[PDB]
Amino acid sequence: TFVALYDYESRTETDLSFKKGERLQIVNNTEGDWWLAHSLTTGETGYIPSNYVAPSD
Amino acid sequence: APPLPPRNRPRL
Repeated sequence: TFVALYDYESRTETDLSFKKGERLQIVNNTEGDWWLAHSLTTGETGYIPSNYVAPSD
Repeated sequence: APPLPPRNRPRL
């Protein structure tokens, strides 16, 4: 899983907003710098900037 | 915070 290093506020409807420390499952990472992520904390799914998150445990 | 990356290539 991944963890957010920064908060992120969605800039389009299909982005995923998240908070620093939130645990994310990366569900698609082959389309570019923006990855499709599923929040394990909120259950929501949307695109995220890959440089705002890092591998977790 | 880091610069946001450009949006992905849209698929057709």
